[PDB]
Amino acid sequence: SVLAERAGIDPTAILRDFDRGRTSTLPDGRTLREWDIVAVDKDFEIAPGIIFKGWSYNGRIPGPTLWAREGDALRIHFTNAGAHPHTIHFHGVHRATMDGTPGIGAGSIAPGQSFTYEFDATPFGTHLYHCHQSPLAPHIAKGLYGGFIVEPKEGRPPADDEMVMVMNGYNTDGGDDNEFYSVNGLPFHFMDFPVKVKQHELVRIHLINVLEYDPINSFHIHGNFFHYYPTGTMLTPSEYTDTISQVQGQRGILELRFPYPGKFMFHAHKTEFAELGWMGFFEVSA
Amino acid sequence: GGSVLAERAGIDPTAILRDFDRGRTSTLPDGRTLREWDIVAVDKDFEIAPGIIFKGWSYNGRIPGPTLWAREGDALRIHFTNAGAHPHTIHFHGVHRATMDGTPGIGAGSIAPGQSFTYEFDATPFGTHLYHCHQSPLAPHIAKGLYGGFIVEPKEGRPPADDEMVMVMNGYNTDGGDDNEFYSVNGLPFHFMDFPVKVKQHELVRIHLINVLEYDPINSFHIHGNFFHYYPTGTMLTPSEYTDTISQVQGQRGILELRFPYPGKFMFHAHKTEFAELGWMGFFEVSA
Amino acid sequence: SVLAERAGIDPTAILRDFDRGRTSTLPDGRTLREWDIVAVDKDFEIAPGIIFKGWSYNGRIPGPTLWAREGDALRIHFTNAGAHPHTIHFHGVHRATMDGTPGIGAGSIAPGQSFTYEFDATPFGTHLYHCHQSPLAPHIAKGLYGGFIVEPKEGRPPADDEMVMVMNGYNTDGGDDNEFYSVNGLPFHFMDFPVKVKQHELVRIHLINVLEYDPINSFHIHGNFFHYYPTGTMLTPSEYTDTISQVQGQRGILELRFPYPGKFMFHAHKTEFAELGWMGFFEVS
Ligand SMILES: [Ca+2]
Ligand SMILES: [Ca+2]
Ligand SMILES: [Ca+2]
Ligand SMILES: [Cu+2]
Ligand SMILES: [Cu+2]
Ligand SMILES: [Cu+2]
Ligand SMILES: [Cu+2]
Ligand SMILES: [Cu+2]
Ligand SMILES: [Cu+2]
Ligand SMILES: [Cu+2]
Ligand SMILES: [Cu+2]
Ligand SMILES: [Cu+2]
Ligand SMILES: [Cu+2]
Ligand SMILES: [Cu+2]
Ligand SMILES: [Cu+2]
Repeated sequence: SVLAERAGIDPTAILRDFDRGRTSTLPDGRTLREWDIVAVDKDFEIAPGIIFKGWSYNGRIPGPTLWAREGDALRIHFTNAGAHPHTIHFHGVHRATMDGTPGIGAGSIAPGQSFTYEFDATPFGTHLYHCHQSPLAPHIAKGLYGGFIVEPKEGRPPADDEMVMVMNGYNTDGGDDNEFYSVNGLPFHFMDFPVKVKQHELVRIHLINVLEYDPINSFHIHGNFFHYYPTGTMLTPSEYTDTISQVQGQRGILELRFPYPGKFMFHAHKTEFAELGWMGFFEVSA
Repeated sequence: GGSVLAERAGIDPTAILRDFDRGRTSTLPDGRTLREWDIVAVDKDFEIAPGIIFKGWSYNGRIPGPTLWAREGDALRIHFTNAGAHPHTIHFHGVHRATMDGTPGIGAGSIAPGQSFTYEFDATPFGTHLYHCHQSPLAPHIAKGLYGGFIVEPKEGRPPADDEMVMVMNGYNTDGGDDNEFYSVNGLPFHFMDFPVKVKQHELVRIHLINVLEYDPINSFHIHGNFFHYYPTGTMLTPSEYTDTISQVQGQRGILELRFPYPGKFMFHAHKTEFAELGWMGFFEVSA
Repeated sequence: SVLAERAGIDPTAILRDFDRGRTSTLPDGRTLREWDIVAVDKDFEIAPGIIFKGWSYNGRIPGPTLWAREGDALRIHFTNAGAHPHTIHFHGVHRATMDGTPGIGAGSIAPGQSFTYEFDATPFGTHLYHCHQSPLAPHIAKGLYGGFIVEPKEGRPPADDEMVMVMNGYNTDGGDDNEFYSVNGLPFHFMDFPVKVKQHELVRIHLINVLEYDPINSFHIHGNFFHYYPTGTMLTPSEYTDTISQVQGQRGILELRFPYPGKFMFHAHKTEFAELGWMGFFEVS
């Protein structure tokens, strides 16, 4: 409901903003993908008159949605511009020194320091990254997370509209509870700016749960059913449903085709979360 | 004194367990079945625990509401009348047009006290579904009792069960706040302790299990001495799991299938102990 | 973490201790497999200076990890040597009188009394047992639970390192909430004594959630992915992932091969649980 320009976050933009990095060919034939990611302390107006003191990768919450193809060599040049030490811990296969865990290898990246995370894009699937500095709750909850999607080498069946949805919460008044919730950064954004999709088109959603404090989050779409692929790691779906649940760190792919035009609500099927920001609409054009 | 007797409580969970409402049917030009129900939202008091009177909002004067049953592809009409003091809707889990979704602000939206609306859609997809009110504030409109099961039988592929039943897991918020004071399957705390679910040894038992529990983020289901195949949302013909314990957040539901190998009493309850001890526990009684 | 000798629990030993019990051959040719289990009250130092008044099976939390082959005839000879009535309720197929439920058959086993639970090892999978005396919460939460592993009749492809991990909590104080969390008995144990595994070898973990009060637990491993088999009841995996959730009573098998040497953290992806004890390392050689 806070306008994107004022809030500092544009959830509509984030929805389809896949950062494929800058590519080059290695002397082995493989593709190299590179990103720069800077941790920066930044204020965000998440609700009318509510300023959230965030810790963010590249000045946005959620952080960049990284995209790679299975097998690619990856380099993430991380610079910490925050007042606190941070890391980037990737969900994916990598060496212990590349794990973003304090005490192992480079460990905590102090303010003003840099480090290059190197690993291969494996396994294929829908993953994520987040800070792993202790105390671990604030370092994730303050905004340090983003999507990491690895497309299978041979590719997936082609989608007409591919998007990313990161579910989070905002702890504004301290304690161990959330005051607001959102998809892609702003409470109620998609109520005022519905997700625009076309009738019958294959929609593919990478749904990632980063919600802290609360043990489980959920996702429901009105009038519609989707195939769900847990972690996006298998090519056949595990469920066909209208409601799925994810604990923190769980994620997957949903695929559907909207059979009818109009507005269809989507939201957490936990009522408390929906009424505090985690609700929106799809607007399906004929 | 035990669980509150059905006659006194105003809900009969045992009857609900096996009451699949097939509606009234007629044949369309095209060969398809037209299946119709009348559903009325009514404010009603229910004695859920001895001396504890829950002021419910109910469809057709029962909590859970009618368990609607259809066959895949049927044309459906639900003739809704709001006889309550507050605006209400019916939002179905199933495929339907936006104007038929029961969401305030979309199409007809909120149904005012005294007013009526016919929800129309096809019975699709096959599976185990549900319906509930979608009026804001969301929590009390579901938690006060406005929900029921909606079962769509596949046209092809599901072996006949010897005993088919429905179990709706809920909670009762009696004193305000964001917490439940009692829990039930099919309406009354501890009913199936006093009136165990009667099944036959070796017979195929098929349960449609639906979670509507508000406030608490997750519910579960465990059966003593037994294992079941579980079909999430009942939308697939092959089971996802073979287990004795499953979990569901609100809005999740599925089919359990089992055959009880031994006669006797077998407890079933939430494997969340708090819920079990506050009414979500019962027995199966397996006859030889 | 508290050292194992002081604590009265050794999580490293528990990790690989599969109790196959005592076996004999029935006239049928079938295996009869038997265990003795005693409920005893015992104090455990779970955190520096924090003494937990436990109710334990055979003086350990978690209790013995029972192992059997599918189809075995089983007998568990139970004696209650505690101050409160107790039972053993098994997750597995059995007759109603063998269910360890108060009011059914022998029901509650009073202090000093004994009962032999008899059933077959069926179905194959990863299971558990725990007390079923009311009030239910303290009777599980005070320590009366353990693993029950039934191997399929034709077997599983062999693991290089097979282990059991029971996730729990400790309610040490007033309210019905947990103050500490662990895998296999001791908060943070595997931080100080990492799980030693070899690079590329098949690791099979029987992961069991017995956590009371909190509705759900989770498991995540850094830099690694595992195949997950819910309840261990199927020979094909349901998921390939790095994070899995279980409510109380849920359990499953995880299978993985570590492709790189070094230390890889494992812990609940519920942050509060990890920071209060449910955190460890794998040390890959
Ligand atoms: Ca707060
Ligand atoms: Ca209350
Ligand atoms: Ca406590
Ligand atoms: Cu950080
Ligand atoms: Cu809905
Ligand atoms: Cu993580
Ligand atoms: Cu809704
Ligand atoms: Cu209503
Ligand atoms: Cu049980
Ligand atoms: Cu719903
Ligand atoms: Cu039980
Ligand atoms: Cu006990
Ligand atoms: Cu991780
Ligand atoms: Cu149990
Ligand atoms: Cu971690």
